[PDB]
Amino acid sequence: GTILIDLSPDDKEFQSVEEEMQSTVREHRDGGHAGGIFNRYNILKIQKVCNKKLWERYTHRRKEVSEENHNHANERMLFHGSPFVNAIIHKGFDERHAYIGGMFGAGIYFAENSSKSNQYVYGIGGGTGCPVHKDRSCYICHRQLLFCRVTLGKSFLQF
Amino acid sequence: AHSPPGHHSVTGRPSVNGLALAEYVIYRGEQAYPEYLITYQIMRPE
Ligand SMILES: O=C(CCc1nc2ccccc2c(=O)[nH]1)Nc1ccc(C(=O)Nc2cccc3cccnc23)cc1
Ligand SMILES: [Zn+2]
Repeated sequence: GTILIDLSPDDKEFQSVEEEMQSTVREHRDGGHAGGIFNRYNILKIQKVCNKKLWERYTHRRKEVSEENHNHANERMLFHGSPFVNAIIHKGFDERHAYIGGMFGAGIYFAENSSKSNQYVYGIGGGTGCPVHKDRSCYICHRQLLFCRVTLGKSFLQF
Repeated sequence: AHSPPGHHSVTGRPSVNGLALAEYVIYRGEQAYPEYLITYQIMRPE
């Protein structure tokens, strides 16, 4: 029931997401071991994801969380990278598949910095790298990231 | 795991080799919507 609306690069919607991708890049202090060596991205495509079922599944939950948090949803736009984005955009995020051996438990992890999420496109620490070259620093293969509406509500600070 | 009592998510800020960047975790699928699908390559530096 999902459909992908394509954004033209002259679209200001496109330009803000692109700017957000580029401007949040950071120099990770592992020399680029997990995500690759780079400063900038080549942004090929930005698609808006329309699925009414997942949309309402979301807003409805954001209302539940809002009543619990002094009428604040505490919403955020955050990046997410994992080898399962094509599942996620059709079926929706699913805690039953969560990263079980993460720092903060079996959760669904997001990031402020795009480059931070980029480190998880090909798995934990990148693992092997791209499907075709086994190069975690490949400039040939296309990667995919999600830019998500995430409801944080009252968030607990840990570690 | 789940979210601590009274709470709805987990903000964290781990430090790798000195660099601290913010992780955010949630424990219910319906608490996030994947609004934009972004296709891209990392750019090689000249
Ligand atoms: O969120 C994760 C772990 C990897 C990850 N770690 C980070 C750490 C810090 C900052 C950002 C990130 C990050 O962006 N990613 N994994 C994860 C795995 C699966 C799903 C997910 O929703 N999976 C699925 C959802 C729906 C259907 C699925 C079908 C098959 C497989 N998975 C499905 C969500 C998160
Ligand atoms: Zn490759």
